[PDB]
Amino acid sequence: MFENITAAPADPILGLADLFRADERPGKINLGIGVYKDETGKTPVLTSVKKAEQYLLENETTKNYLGIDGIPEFGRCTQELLFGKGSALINDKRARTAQTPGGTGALRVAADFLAKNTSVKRVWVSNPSWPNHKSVFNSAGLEVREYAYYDAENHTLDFDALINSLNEAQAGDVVLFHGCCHNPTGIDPTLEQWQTLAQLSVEKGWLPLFDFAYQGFARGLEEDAEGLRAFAAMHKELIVASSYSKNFGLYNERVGACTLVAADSETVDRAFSQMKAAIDANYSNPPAHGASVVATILSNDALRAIWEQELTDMRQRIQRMRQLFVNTLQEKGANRDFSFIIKQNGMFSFSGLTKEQVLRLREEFGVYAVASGRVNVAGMTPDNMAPLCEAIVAVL
Amino acid sequence: MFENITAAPADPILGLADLFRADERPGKINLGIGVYKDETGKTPVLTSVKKAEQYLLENETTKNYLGIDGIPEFGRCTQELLFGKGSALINDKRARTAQTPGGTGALRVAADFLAKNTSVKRVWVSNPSWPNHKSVFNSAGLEVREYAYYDAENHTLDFDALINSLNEAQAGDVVLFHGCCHNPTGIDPTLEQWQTLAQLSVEKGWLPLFDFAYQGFARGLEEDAEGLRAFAAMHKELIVASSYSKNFGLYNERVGACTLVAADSETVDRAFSQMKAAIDANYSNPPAHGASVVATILSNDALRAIWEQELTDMRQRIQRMRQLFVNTLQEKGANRDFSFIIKQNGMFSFSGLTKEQVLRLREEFGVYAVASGRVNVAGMTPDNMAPLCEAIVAVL
Repeated sequence: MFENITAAPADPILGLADLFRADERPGKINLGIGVYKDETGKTPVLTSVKKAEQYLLENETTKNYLGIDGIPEFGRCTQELLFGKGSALINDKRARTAQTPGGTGALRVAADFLAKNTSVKRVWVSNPSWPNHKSVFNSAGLEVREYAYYDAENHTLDFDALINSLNEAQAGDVVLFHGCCHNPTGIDPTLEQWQTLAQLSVEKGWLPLFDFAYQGFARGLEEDAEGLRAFAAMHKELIVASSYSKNFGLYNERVGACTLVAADSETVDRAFSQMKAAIDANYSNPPAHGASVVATILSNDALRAIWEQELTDMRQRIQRMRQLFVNTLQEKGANRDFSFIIKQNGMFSFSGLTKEQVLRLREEFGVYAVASGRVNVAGMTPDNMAPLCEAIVAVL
Repeated sequence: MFENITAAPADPILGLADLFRADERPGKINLGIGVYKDETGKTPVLTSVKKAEQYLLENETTKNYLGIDGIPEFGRCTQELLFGKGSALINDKRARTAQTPGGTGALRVAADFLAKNTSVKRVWVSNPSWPNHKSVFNSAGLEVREYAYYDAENHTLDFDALINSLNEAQAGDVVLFHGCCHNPTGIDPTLEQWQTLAQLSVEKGWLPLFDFAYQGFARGLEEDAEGLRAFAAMHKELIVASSYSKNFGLYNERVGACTLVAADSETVDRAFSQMKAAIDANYSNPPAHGASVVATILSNDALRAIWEQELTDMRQRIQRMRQLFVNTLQEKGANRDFSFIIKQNGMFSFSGLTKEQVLRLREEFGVYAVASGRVNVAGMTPDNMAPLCEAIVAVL
């Protein structure tokens, strides 16, 4: 029935870093770990986090249902975080926002709501893509269509190619644009480059969707939130599926947003009254906690000032691990240009470790990087650099 | 596109109690409010709640991603809450559990996972049904099929009728059984009565699903969790989609479970490895908070002992409002037998207020009960009884 003749074959969190406990090793680190990690390789409760949580405990008098759209401040600031300021999408009210359990959990929200109401059948992808994006897309119809993103060799973005096999298929066809920077590649489009495909998405029907997981990680937070803004006062209709789990260190309590910015007020009202609709049908109403905690910081003149900064270093640290990794090669290695990393936004970079390198790695080297030469510059440590940079130059 | 030729017509939280602020009234209460409310008609942060939350704040060192299945204790106790003890479904390991954002959010989980893997096309319903169950069901295929539940007149359960037009359609057809007691009706099957349809679901293919939102509200918690247990060491395959939001007063932080109890270990493993699968595709991984907080109480010998009891009175209070409502009529009213309530589990009862009674109610009476003669015995107060019981006997 249900019973047998069931497949199994699960999501590869596990392509790496699980049984890292493994065969009782002296192993350095786990690299290609998604989440962020310090010089002790710890995943902490910020401070901001906790200083806001103190608030709640004593201030919260009701764990009563939170609205279907979650909370409205969470939005108003989500909103001015995204693209806004005093800025008119906010004042046009061309923008209407949703409290979603994750950005992951605001990307399917995007699916099943756009399946119906909207004339969507396909989702144009990116390659390499964050592969939980092929999956959550056929979660309610649709199909993903993986265009040309990274062109290998000189480890960068192909615009020659992307602007070719993306360009392709039909007017009511959507894409989901990728923030500042990428997964698995750390690669991005420049505002020159992006601004340039904004007018080309204005001119081909298209109609965007964006995955905004990392603001102020390796570009800035605001200029890194402008590679969206390129589009924002350009389009008419679009959507942002955003997170707080990377920049707030709030992975577990589930928070993101589903901002549909339709062309009016009254439109943005109903294209969304149906966006309103979706929520109910699974998890009617969002969780409060991490959500509460994102609005609260922003609110306290002296709490976000401490968050923004607690964010700054989560970066300084990433940006650090790049320049370091590479010194450790020019300084150590002297082989190939290990170069290209530093100048790629995020914690992710697509190492050029063609596959069974990444394998004659997990042994008598007890080292982990997820198959695609995909590493976490986040779990790349000062104390962890040296050991690593030996086992790279050994594997070549 | 998305833009216009969008419908709107939203979920009627709103069939009542929103604009209750309304036309500047002296109005009593809002009755038919779902959530629970005290003698001050407040929706509180229990104590248990907060005493567990103190724990977390200081004890929690990571807001790092929670597993896709959420936490395992949450399950192990969910598990022994459900049906277990030292009891073998637990030790057969015929049962395998999921941390879900709600029971609402563990009922679609049930849908899209059973759509595929499993040979399901229809969901047999109940009438009156909790109407967020027609909706979240066509959320990924399927169709609901509303059998005979309540037969009106002498305001009870029809077994004559239910055992007739439920019985009907085909072997790979499922139902979702309704806990102890009901929504909107407060009506239940007895263990004699239920035990009697257990062997008749064993004999017709069928294969259950249960909605377990209210344990220990107007039957007991355990005997009220046995009207499941009737089935549990009966079936082979089934599922429970449970909540903590009513019994934990944790509406907002989102918690429930998705317990698939397949016939073995290795089966329960894969019919579920696909149950494992679903989670990812929307909200990969559950929120921690309220989830954390449910396991923690159970754990502390002296914290659940305080929760179980904080639960006891949330009931004493409901059970109170029944006997009272009715005194207030025999004592006040003297008309019809207002009787039937007290002896119906939960906070809900299906008042016999045929529709435009419930309407020549919301005026110069400023009173609210959601259309179907559907009231909250939870928002029925001592100070609120008298006023109410005047406007009933006035409307007849």
